[PDB]
Amino acid sequence: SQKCDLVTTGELFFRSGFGIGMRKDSPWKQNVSLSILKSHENGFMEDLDKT
Amino acid sequence: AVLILSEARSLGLTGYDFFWIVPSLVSGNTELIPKEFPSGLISVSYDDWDY
Amino acid sequence: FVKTTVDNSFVGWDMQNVITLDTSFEDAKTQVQLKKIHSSVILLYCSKDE
Amino acid sequence: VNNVWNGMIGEVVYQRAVMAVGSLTINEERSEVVDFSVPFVETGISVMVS
Amino acid sequence: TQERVNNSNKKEWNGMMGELLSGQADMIVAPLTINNERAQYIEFSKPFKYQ
Repeated sequence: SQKCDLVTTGELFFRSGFGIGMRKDSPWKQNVSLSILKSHENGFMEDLDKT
Repeated sequence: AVLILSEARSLGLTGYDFFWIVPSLVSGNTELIPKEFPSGLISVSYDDWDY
Repeated sequence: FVKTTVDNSFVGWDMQNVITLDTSFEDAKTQVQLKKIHSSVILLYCSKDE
Repeated sequence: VNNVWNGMIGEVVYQRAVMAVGSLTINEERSEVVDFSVPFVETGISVMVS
Repeated sequence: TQERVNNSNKKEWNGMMGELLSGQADMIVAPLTINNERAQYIEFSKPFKYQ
């Protein structure tokens, strides 16, 4: 889109999102993932992506 | 039938997810039961309680 | 050693049950434990008499 | 409603059936009482007009 | 990703995942695809993108 000289053939295959990897024995898990959801519905992530 | 069930108990065919079915010939007199018949032993037999 | 070298291999073996026979020919724990073998490459380890 | 749930989530919370499959959805208040697993379709919200 | 060590049958992790596993970090905030091979011994979080 920025360098307007190429195209994106095809549509999609093997779709899977990104993530924040952490070790199994860590106390931040139950408080991190929830936060992301709470930040995924009040337009914050969409606004940041638009920006 | 008693010998077969006792032998097959050790092999593991009478766990929590197996349903033995047997005709009325092995049901006997419906009064004496040896210490080899597992619970859940559906077996069609002639009526002796209704009428 | 077998456990630690079967979890690092790149072939993907299939660990079935590991059995120990504390009393040989006791016919109270050898028979019941030995009767359940769904494998074909049994790999016993005894001295000579066992 | 009135500090109680009803349907799917309500039956899951009160130890009646440990599963809930169907057209559920991930939320913020929902995930605080249960635990989902690896979303496999992309839902959301959209507008449809004639 | 996961590679094999030289002249041996063992398995080793190189790069980001190997750095994380050896007590050198705690978060992997970066574009990181969710995969079955990775998720074996790392606790992921809810995705913040779809692609």
